[PDB]
Formats: sequence, structure tokens, C-alpha cells
Amino acid sequence: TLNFGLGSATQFAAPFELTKFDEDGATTGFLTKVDFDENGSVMGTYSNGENVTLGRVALVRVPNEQGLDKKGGTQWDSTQFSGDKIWGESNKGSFGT
Amino acid sequence: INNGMLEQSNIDMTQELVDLISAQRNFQANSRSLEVHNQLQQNILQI
Amino acid sequence: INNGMLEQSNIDMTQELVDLISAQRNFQANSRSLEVHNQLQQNILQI
Amino acid sequence: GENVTLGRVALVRVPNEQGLDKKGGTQWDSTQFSGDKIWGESNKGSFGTINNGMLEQSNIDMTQELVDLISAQRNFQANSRSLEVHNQLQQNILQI
Amino acid sequence: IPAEFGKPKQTANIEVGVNLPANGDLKDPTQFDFSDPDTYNRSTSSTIYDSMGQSYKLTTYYLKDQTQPNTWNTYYTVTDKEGEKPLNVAAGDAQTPTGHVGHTMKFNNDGTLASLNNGQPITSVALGDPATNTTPVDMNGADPAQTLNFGLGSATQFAAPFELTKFDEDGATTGFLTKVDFDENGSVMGTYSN
Amino acid sequence: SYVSLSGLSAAQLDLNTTSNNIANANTYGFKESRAEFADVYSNSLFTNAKTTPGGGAQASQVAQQFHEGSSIYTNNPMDLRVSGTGFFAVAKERLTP
Amino acid sequence: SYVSLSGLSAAQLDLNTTSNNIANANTYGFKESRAEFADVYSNSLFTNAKTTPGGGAQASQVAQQFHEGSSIYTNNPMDLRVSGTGFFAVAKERLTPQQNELTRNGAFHLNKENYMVTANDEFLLGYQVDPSSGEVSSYEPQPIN
Amino acid sequence: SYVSLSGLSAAQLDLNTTSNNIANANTYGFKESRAEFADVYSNSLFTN
Amino acid sequence: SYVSLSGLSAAQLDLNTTSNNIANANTYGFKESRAEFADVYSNSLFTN
Repeated sequence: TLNFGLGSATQFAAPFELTKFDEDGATTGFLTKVDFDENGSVMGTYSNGENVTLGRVALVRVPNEQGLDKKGGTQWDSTQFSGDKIWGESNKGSFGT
Repeated sequence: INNGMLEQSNIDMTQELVDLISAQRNFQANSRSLEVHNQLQQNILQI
Repeated sequence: INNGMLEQSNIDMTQELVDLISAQRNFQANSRSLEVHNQLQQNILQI
Repeated sequence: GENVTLGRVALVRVPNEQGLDKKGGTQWDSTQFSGDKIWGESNKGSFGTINNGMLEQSNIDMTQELVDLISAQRNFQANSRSLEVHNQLQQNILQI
Repeated sequence: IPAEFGKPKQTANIEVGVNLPANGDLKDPTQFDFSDPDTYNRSTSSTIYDSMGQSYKLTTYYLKDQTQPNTWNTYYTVTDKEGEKPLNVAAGDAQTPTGHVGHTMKFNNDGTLASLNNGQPITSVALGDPATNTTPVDMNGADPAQTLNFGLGSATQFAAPFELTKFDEDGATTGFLTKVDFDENGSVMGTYSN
Repeated sequence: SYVSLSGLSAAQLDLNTTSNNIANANTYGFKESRAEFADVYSNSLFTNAKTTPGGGAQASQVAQQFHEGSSIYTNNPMDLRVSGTGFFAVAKERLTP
Repeated sequence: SYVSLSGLSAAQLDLNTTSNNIANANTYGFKESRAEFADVYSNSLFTNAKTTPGGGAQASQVAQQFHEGSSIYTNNPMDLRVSGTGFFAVAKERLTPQQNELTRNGAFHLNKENYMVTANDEFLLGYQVDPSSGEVSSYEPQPIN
Repeated sequence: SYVSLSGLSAAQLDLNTTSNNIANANTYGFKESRAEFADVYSNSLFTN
Repeated sequence: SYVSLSGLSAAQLDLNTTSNNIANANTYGFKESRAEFADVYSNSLFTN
């Protein structure tokens, strides 16, 4: 239901005029720019001035990278000579940025 | 939307010229590699 | 707030011209280095 | 009208500046070979002074850098000529 | 090539010349406590050196005597890493119930100095000797029997506000490597801050 | 070459910043921009990096130096200037502020 | 051929060092690098020593010559320069003052929390002094507010 | 240059004021005008 | 080059000060300004 306030309405010699219109509605944002910080977190800003983090990129570091098996398209997969995939953030411990 | 204006291309002549030079260099290196392969095959074919 | 006035740009034409000269010099030096690196690679590619 | 000091900038000096390890973005950190960070104020002892309104540019000389570019190119060419001579000698042996 | 070069000399004489505000508010001699700034009027900080060249901060407290006109109480404190330990005068005629012993300064009506410590020289107790001081200074192996001589023969009390006109001491900590050059003989020469 | 190409790019970015500053010499309210750069140095666990050189020059940020600009005099009350710190606030739509 | 290859590698290392020096001609706080080389020689009890040549050229170290650079003037109080010996200390995180790095450029500004930070939003380090204090009271490093 | 332009403008304003004073030398009831000027100095957080 | 740029900046600062002085030739209560300069020399452990 809608509540309407018209306590400041007037009737003068001047022609019709919409002096003020105020509402509390809020539809949504609209993606406008995307940037990543040094932590790998993805930040997106929207039309409503809503800057919200959408996640952060996963970084995988294996103890023996030479042992990674080569797939196609510049990709590698874990093996046992390569060790187990160590999942971590960026700029933490031995990881990069 | 702005009237009275047009969009040009979004290319950088400097970067395009540099990439031209780099791509030519890569082409020359690969051609040198193919030459060695032919030379090796010819070297085998002369025993 | 003062009426009857406007703000111009906060730039110094002298400093801008000098920085133009300096940036041109830096660009020229870097292009010279890139040319040197192309010449070295071409030199290797002729053995 | 309250003029109050909010702090003073810290100045860090290491005994062996050559040994500082190079991080990204014009930054360094202390290592085993660089010694322990010596914390002090400015204008004290062997420390320098801090001037506002200024920046430090690079400490490179374009003249010297260009001359070193020329000399390094020349050394590269001479060494490549030596390698070419060696390859020619080996090929000469391989044609008896 | 040492980073610090010098022969440290311990602090032995401290000559201080001040002007004490005649229009400052009177204070209670027995209520003096260096932790409470409002008990006294002024406080100045100075640096002193031990036998081994360690730097210490010396804070001097001046209090305006209320019972006796044109009379001031002065107390010394030495700051170490554990806190601020008060320094006591062996024969000072200014005493507190807290055991902190200062010295009294009297002035004439024309503003000139009248008397200092009832005419006796101001020599403080040993800094790091626990047998003489209830608050020994932790001198980190330096000479614990070091004592200070304070000279204030030119102190004055005029209408002007508090002012530290002159501060003179004989302390010398060390040098700091500043530049290095080699002569034709191969001798390596270094200049220092001192 | 990639280091030299980075140098070329940094020089051209400074060129573009200076040209943008020069073009806006007559616009009202403009603030000059300054281009600041940082070095590039990075290494992994495999590379020794005792005897490895630099990685070139990386653009850090184009600043928006906000020092006060000079004033012209039009003797027209509808022309206003903020002497000191502050911005005027302008709304695209009359209703919504 | 190995010695000639070593010579090529040394020349290319010098080239890369010089090019890196040139590229950073405009960056603030940069220090030039000089590449130094050493000879290679190693003989066995089983080689004649005088009948055996040398072993080429080996890279010794890329130096980091730290001589003072020139100054520009921006008339901006947030720009600082160390005239003489010293580094600024900058902390990646506001809370921790241990994880700090040394820098020479002084392009600083205030962020929304009124902390003096660098371009990367890395907080500068400084000493705590009381409004009535004199010298440094607490000589520990914490971000300047 | 804007300083010099400001000086030109101030001098010209004084010129116009004086000319208006001189022109009305014969009118009845006229009161002369005087031009007063003030220095300009912008206090910003920057610019030292 | 940076030294020459410093010299140019010094000359231009003196120009601005003089122009401000000349502009305020008519203002009431003005006090002139004088621009003073100092040399630059970096004392480092290197650079002989």
C-alpha cells in the first residue's frame, strides 16, 4: 500500500508546478566499473553508489611445479610428483600478488 | 549521446608499430627454425 | 564564495612546456633502447 | 587557532644499502646482508633532512646510459662474432 | 670503518640559566609530585650522557613556593627504560614527604638571585649507586657512582614568562659516520657528527 | 624490449597527461593531472634473483592535483567561485537532489 | 662456444640493466643499477694449468647504486623528500607496523580515514609525540594520523 | 598574467571612476566617487 | 636540466612576486613582498 503526503500543497496565481517529489523506493544497481585489489578481491560499483565485493580470485601453488603435467591451451593439472594443490589467497604467506 | 561528435578508431599507432616490429621478429625466428630442420633433414639425406 | 569571479585552470604553461620537452626526450631514449634490442636480435638471426 | 604537532615521520637507515632486497614499486626490505633497520628522527646524527614540496627523480644520467647502451651493444656484437667463428671452425672440421 | 666514533665523556657539570615567572601562581611545597603537572609550574627536558655514552633524558621541575615569597623549589628526575626515577640532592634544603629532595632558590625584590641551596653547592647523589639513592639509575654497566654538579648562579626572577636562557653541559656521546674519503697514501679518513 | 616498451608506454602516458593539461588551459574549474610511476621487480621460488635486473616502469596513478586556480573577473553576480576548500553541488534532475 | 655464449649472456645482462635504468627515468625515488662481472677459472690436479685457457665471464652482482637523485618542486606539502641518508617506512596494513618496507619517493596524500598514505594506499610510518612533548616519546613506529 | 590582467582591470576601473567624476563637473547635486581596492590571496590546504 | 628547471622556477617566482607588487600599486594598506632564494646541495655518503 502507498502513503501519500501533500501537506505542503498550495494554490496560487502561478501555473501548475511540481515543486517537490520525494520517495523511498530503490530498484537495483547497475554494474558500472570493476577493479581488483592487491588481495585479489573483485569490487564492483553500481548506479546507486553501492560498492560491494563479489569475491576474490583463487590462487593455487604446488610444491613441485616442474612435475605439473601439461594439458592443452597453456594449462596444467596436479599429479603426485607435483604434490597436492595448495589453495590460498594472494599476498599471503608464500603466494604472490 | 552527444551530437556534433564522432568516434575515431581506438588504436595507438605507437603500439601498433611496436607490435609490427615484434611480430616480424617472431616470424624471422620461426623461419630460422624451419631452416635448421630442413638443413638437418638434408644432412641425413646425404650419407 | 565570491560572486563576479570564475576559476581558470590551475596549470602553468611554462611547466607544461618544459615537461613536454622532458617527456619527448624520455620517449626518444626508450625508442633508442628498443632499436638497440632489435639490432641485437637481428645480429643473432644472421649466423 | 590550535597549532598542535600530530607526529613526525620515521626515517629508516640500514648499514649496507647495497644489500637491500628489491620489492616492487620502488620499495626495499631489510635482509640478512642489509643489517637491522636503524630507526631515527631526521636531521639527527648521520640521518638526512626531510623537505616538503619536493620529490626525488631518478639518479640516472641519460648521457652515461646511452653511452653504456652503445658499449654493451658493441660487446654483444663482438661475442656473437666469436661464436660465429667457432661454428665455422666446427663446420670446417665436419667436411673432411 | 665504525659507524660511531668517539670517546664518550660522562656528564659532570650542568650550567642552567632561567628566568622564573614572578606572576606565576603559588604552589604547595609538600604537594609536589612529578606525575602531576598541576602541583608545579614548569618542566624542562635535557639529555645527559653516562660513562659509556648512553643517552638519558633529564627532566627538571620548578615549583613556586607559597609559604615563602620569592622562593622556588627545583626537583630533578632521570628517565630510564623502567620509568621516571626521581633524583635526590644530598644536602638540598627542599624536602617532600614522598622522599624527593630538591633545592630552594631565593631572589631579591629587584629580581636578582638572592641565594642558592642555603649557600651550599648543588651536588646530586650517585646516579646508579643503590646504597645512596632509593631510586638507582639503571646505567647498563656504566659507572654507577656518577654525580652531577648543577650551576645556576645566573638564574633570575623577573616579570617575564618562563624562559630557558642558557643551557651548557660537557657531555659528549659519540660520532656518526658522515663521509669517507681516501687520500693518495691509501689512508681511509672519516668525518663524524662531532 | 619489454622493459624498453614499458619505458615508451610510460613516456607516452606522461605525454598524454601533459597534452590534456595543455588543452584545458582555458576551461573554468579545471585541475591539472600528474603522472606518477613505479618500478617493476618480481621473482618466484625457482629464480635465484641475486643477479637479475629490473622489470621496467609501471604506471602508478594519474593524480588530480587540486591546488587553487586563478580567478578572472566578469563583474556578473551569476558567476561564482569557491575561494578555498569546497565544491559546488549540481543535480542533473531538478526533483532528485 | 661456451665462453662466447657467456660473453653474449653478460652483454645481454648489461643491456637489460641499462634498459631498465632508462625505462625508469621518470619514476620517483628510483636508484640506478650497475652490473658487475667476474672471470671464470678453475683447473683440476689433472689439467696442465699452463696450456688451458680461461672459462669465460660470470655475472657477479647487479648493484643498486644509491647516490642522491635530483629534485623537482611541486609546492605541495604532501610531497616529501629525504635530503641525505635515510628511507621512509611504509606499512602495507594500518594495524601492523612490523610489515613495513623502505621507500624514497614522497608522493603522499590523505585517505578517507585521514591517514597519510602512498599511491598504493600503503600507510606511512611515524613516531608518536604528545602535543606538549619534545623529542620522540614512544620510539615505536605507527601510522601517522 | 592573471595578476597583470587584474592590475590592468583595477587601473581601468579607477580611470572610469575618475572620468565619471570629471564629466559631471557641472551637474547640480553630484557627489564624487572613489575607487578602493583590496589584495587577493587564496588560502588553500595546498600551495604551501 | 633539473638545475636549469630550478633556475627557471626561481625566475618565474620572482616574476610573480613583482607582478603582484605592481598590480597592488593602488590598494590601501598594501605591503610589498620580496622573494629570497637559497642554494641546493645534497650531502650524501656517496658522490665524493
